[PDB]
Amino acid sequence: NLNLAQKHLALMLIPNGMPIKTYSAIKPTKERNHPIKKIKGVESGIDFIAPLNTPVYASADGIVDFVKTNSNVGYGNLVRIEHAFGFSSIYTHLDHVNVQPKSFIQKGQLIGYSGKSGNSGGEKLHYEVRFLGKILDAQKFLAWDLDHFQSALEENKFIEWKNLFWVLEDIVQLQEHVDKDA
Amino acid sequence: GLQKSFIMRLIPNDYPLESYRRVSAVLHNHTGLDLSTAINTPVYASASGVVGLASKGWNGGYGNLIKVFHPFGFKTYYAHLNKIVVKTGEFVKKGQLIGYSGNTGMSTGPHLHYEVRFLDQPINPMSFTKWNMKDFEEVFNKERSIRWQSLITIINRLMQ
Ligand SMILES: [Zn+2]
Repeated sequence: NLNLAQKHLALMLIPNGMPIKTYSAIKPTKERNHPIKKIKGVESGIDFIAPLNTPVYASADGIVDFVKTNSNVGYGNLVRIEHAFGFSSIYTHLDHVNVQPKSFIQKGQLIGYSGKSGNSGGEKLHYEVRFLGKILDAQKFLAWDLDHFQSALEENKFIEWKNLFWVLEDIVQLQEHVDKDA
Repeated sequence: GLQKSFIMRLIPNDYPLESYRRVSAVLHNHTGLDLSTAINTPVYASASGVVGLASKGWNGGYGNLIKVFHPFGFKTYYAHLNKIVVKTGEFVKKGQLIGYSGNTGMSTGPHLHYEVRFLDQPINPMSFTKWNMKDFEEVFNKERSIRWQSLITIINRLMQ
């Protein structure tokens, strides 16, 4: 069992929650023609079926490392955010992008608006969560929050969660007013 | 205040070998920092993060190479190592033992090669190595190309 400070810090730095608030369905991208590979069955995050120009928000603190605008092929307009501890999030098929490459990002900050750009198959946000470039189960991160803290800990094939929370414990330790007098 | 110590867990600072701290309490590359030291000197992470790459190989003349990925676009490289005691994907603390110095790869004599990068771009390591609790303004003073305004404000809101 973890303390509240560890939990809170984790939920600031690692993608969690809903990056789009209005959607009518959530569907693995595996079930449609993949935006680049153009076939079904590719393990590739999720799609939110959602109206055009719904705001999209950053799912954790970070920095923007890549943006496409004025694109109408493949992923279409996109934002990629690099987070702490090797995680990244990608947001695709956007109608408008609000952020620039190399800008710092806060959790919940507006990064764009959903659209149908690229090989979208209609209006939707495409969303991925990666760890050192490897594709994860995004739904485990969507469902993750302070009251339901187990959800992302289930994605543990590549990720050593105990090790992560030990590192986080070394950070949250510092809120106690101490130490290190020889 | 609480601000200071918190920031120094996440953004690389100080010397990654102990005897260069004890002294500081060392020649530049093009680019990075070479610190001459006997084989098997312990190498410590200058901030917390994830091991982005522990590569046992030639790595273009770097020899054995650790890349640590820190929050907010920062990375540290630790090269010419004799041995590496972390795996790719492992999470490490500020100050944690990650490797032992060596003379592997393209090296004229035993030393640690240390780099600090911001978004895969090299920046002066001496600005971060001489950054410490006493000399706290130093990295903000000497490294103006980083938008410290945006970054510090964001790091503060973590604390809450
Ligand atoms: Zn060198």
